[PDB]
Amino acid sequence: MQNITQSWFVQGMIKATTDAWLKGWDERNGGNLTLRLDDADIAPYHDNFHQQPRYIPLSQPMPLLANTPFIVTGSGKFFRNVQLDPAANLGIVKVDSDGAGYHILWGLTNEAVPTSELPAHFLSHCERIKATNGKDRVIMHCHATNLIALTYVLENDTAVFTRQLWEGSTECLVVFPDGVGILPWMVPGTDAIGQATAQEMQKHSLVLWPFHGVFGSGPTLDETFGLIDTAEKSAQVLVKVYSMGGMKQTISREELIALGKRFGVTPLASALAL
Amino acid sequence: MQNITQSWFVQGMIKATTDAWLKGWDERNGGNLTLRLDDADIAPYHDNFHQQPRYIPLSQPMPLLANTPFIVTGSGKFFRNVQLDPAANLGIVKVDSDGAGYHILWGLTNEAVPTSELPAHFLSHCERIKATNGKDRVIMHCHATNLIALTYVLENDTAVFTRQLWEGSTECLVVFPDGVGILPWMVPGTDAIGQATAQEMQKHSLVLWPFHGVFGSGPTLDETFGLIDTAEKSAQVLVKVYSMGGMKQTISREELIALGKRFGVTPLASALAL
Amino acid sequence: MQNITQSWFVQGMIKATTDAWLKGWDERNGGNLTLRLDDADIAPYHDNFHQQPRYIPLSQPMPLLANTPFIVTGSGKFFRNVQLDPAANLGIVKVDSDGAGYHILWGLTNEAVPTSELPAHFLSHCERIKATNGKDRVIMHCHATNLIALTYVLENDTAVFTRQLWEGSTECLVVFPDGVGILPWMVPGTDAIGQATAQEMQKHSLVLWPFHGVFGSGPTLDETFGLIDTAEKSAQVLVKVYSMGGMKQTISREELIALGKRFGVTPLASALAL
Amino acid sequence: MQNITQSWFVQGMIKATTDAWLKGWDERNGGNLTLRLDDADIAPYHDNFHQQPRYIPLSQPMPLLANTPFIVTGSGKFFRNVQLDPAANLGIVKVDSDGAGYHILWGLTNEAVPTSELPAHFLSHCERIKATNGKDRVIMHCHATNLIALTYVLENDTAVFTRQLWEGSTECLVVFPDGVGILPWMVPGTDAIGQATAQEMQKHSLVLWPFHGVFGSGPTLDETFGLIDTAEKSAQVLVKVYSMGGMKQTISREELIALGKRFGVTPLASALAL
Ligand SMILES: O=C(CO)CO
Ligand SMILES: O=C(CO)CO
Ligand SMILES: O=C(CO)CO
Ligand SMILES: O=C(CO)CO
Ligand SMILES: [Zn+2]
Ligand SMILES: [Zn+2]
Ligand SMILES: [Zn+2]
Ligand SMILES: [Zn+2]
Repeated sequence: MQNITQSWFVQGMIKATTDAWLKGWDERNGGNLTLRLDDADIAPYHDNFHQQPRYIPLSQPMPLLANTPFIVTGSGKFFRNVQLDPAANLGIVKVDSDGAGYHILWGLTNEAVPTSELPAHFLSHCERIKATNGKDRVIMHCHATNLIALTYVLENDTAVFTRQLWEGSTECLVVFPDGVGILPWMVPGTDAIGQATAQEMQKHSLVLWPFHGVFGSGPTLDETFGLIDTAEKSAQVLVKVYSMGGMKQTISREELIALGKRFGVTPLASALAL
Repeated sequence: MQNITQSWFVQGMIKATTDAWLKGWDERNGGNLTLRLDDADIAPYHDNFHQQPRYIPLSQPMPLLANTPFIVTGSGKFFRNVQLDPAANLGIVKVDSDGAGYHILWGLTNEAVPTSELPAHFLSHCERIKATNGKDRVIMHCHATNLIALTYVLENDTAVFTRQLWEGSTECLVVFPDGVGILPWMVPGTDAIGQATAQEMQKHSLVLWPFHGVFGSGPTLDETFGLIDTAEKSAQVLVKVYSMGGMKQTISREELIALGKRFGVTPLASALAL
Repeated sequence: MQNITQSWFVQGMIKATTDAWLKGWDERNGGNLTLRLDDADIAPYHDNFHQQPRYIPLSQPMPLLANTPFIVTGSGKFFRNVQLDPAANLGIVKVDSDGAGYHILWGLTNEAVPTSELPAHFLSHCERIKATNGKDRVIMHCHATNLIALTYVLENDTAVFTRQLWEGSTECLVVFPDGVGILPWMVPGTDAIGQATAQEMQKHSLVLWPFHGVFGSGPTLDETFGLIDTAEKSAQVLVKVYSMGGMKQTISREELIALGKRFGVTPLASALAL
Repeated sequence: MQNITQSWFVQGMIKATTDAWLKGWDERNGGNLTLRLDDADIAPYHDNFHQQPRYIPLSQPMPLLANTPFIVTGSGKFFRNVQLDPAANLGIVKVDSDGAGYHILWGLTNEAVPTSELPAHFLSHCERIKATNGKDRVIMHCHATNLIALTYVLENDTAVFTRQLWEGSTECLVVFPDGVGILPWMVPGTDAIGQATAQEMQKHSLVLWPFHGVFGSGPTLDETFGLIDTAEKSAQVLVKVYSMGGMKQTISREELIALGKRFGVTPLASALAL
């Protein structure tokens, strides 16, 4: 088969990271992205793999991910550079049979390793697999500018934040009816923040890290990017509105309820009750 | 003739959707676009059509559109992706002889269907055909950021909104002398919102959906995109001005009247009277 | 010689208009650009000229421009499209021997004509030729967003506007020491506004049209684009500062004087006196 | 070896300047960039050098830079144009054996000379070489929009400015734990401002020029660009927050301390003490 660089998943990783770079969401090495693949996706490209894949342990056992391949962004790597050198900035890893570690089948050249937020990513994948019966396959983190700004001015509360974001663009309730979870500020790159994020992922597809950024989950790269882009678009609208003195009118509870009924989604109750 | 992908209309659809994506007006699947063609436009490309075009009924009879071909964006499709796979994200449809349904002559692969706002689009085309003696051929919907923000702060009234937009850039009165209609918030994707939009299209080339976006109509893709871009540019200026404490000076009624006289347009009376 | 489309001047016109489109300064047909050439620039491309160049009269005699060639943008044409079809959107014109009209040597296909602001352009070229002993060769008009916004909030006065723009970026006084002239609002596309603009051009390289845009003059496309980009950058900074409650500190008169002395420019006295 | 235009350093200079142009940080000739190379980097490209390299003296002796090659942007040159003509807009210079002047080995065609901020650049390189034991190799200056805006509203004090920037994005303390030095406004392009900047560079990797821009230092083009992009991203967030009425919550001192401990950096004490 064609070279792996031309595969749908490598090309998709390039598109998502490049698009996020262009959005201004990924300065420096900010942000990280992981996509769960199937063996059938990568098997045809066996000739492109490293002859002797490097092994690295996980920070904690993840048996649910045993034998599972992922394509991931690297630690310290810049989203802006992914398009310039995919193999340097991305890696395909396959988790071993006990979920204790993984082999780097392709990429992450020059002793690069996967993103330092691997705990947040892999733990969230585990919870999203459970919550969606295996449908979700992507965890994306970026420094979405307006969402970040809003964490300094809105109450850092799931119901309040969710409700404002729903109000900021009509489509929002349909795209994220489960709302947006928000953690307290925590030191990034740790097992603790990864575990805290994964817990929020049990109930929400979006999780905010105050004064830092956002994590999103979805079935495909486009749907996950689109989820974040939707929330960030609403946030952009809100920042403008708040800068102009606040809402004089907005989407009402009754309107949100009608919207949910039409699209067959049940809105997060706490956000709806406000 | 060359492949249909290289046709002026497919290329035009790619340009408009890509440009709107770059403007930040079309996150996820937000927005939709339809362009009315003539049989002579598509006839030369018969060899590129599906051998057995799929049939889909319309939600209501539209006899005015009998036998009329259109190129359209697909339901759930992303403007960002149109350039990557035109046939997946766009379709050429031809309405049948009673205006009861249409055949998908080209595109909308993998069981895709036209935009879920087809009622708003096709009903608006009908009213614009009548209002412009067949000159208007495009209906475009996008999530124009500043216009959306303004719907939370300005009175959601045709005269007031029109007047502010005219004031926000000198060219506005010349580009949309009929003004901007504004609906109450409504659940999107319905026959009701489509009908409500089409009614506003009888009197205006621009219609706002509060907390959602805008619909525009025009004779060509460029003129329709340009119409929306003009209104959105004015809105962008207004958001800046309002964020700085409001207008200390602006275009006066007398100036708007002089402008209308020079360019041979009659400004919407209600907006002028303010 | 190579085809005229590959000439430095056609390529330069494409670059400037495309760059301005990307800046968000030229929605629809907003903006226009004219560049004065020498016969030696176009003579080598005689084979690319129309066999029978169209003649169009000027609105008033301009003997100073007798026998002078220019490359210009067309009326109703979009800056966004120049790169797609240079010959459709641009034209090379040569003013006749009495300065009464011009022939369209190249471009402006399908009966297109030069920009409707030709009076403002050609009259300003005349005054800039006189004011700079023939050094200035470009007149550029665009809808620079932040400058437009500022015309609704700052006093529409040359000294005040100049002084704020100088304060908004250190380089400004060096780039436009003569300041920025500001007209009262006037109906665009007329001989009157053209004449009023040209009068301001006797004393300034930048002229603002309130609630509309800006005109700049310079020796080359890059220097003229750069002049406007500098003023617009300062305006962008100012809009942010004003939105944050205003200046707590800024560049002082004494600092501006020192800056002028170092760079060998004499700052507009009225703006300096504030 | 391949042509020097395809070298990692010429390509890197093109990427950094083009990226900064796209960010809106380098209107006109604003900004300048210098990268310290090793002889081994340029030696393979000897065939591409000027046959008779031009000599230019430095404004003051810099013996620490004796025999050192650099690639630099030119005086009056536009970042936007670097990609179009690298040899016109960039030059490779090699400082002579007493650090009294340099030869232009490549580029800076048509009598171009290095940036007029060469004193700030070369003096800062000297201090950064000392401060980082030769690890830092880049000095970058740009007109970062939000940082500039903040200099009109925040106290122009190292501790205060540093602390706000740390608060504006979690990563900031990790990326610039030494903080951001801020000079008083000074006339640019002088030995004095160069010396003042270099002094600040002894203690900080970022230095602000009020009402003007920023200087950054780092080991590579990407790390230095990323440093500035990080500070500017935080500034962008802050401008939004301040425009919305200010922080209701933010990163606390205790959180910053925990962050520093985790990442093994010691935060600038004065900024932490606030
Ligand atoms: O975004 C990150 C990459 O540095 C970490 O949270
Ligand atoms: O914009 C839309 C596409 O989801 C619908 O109004
Ligand atoms: O900008 C213009 C083009 O329509 C006119 O002033
Ligand atoms: O940015 C500069 C280039 O003009 C100088 O400080
Ligand atoms: Zn992060
Ligand atoms: Zn919509
Ligand atoms: Zn104009
Ligand atoms: Zn500078």
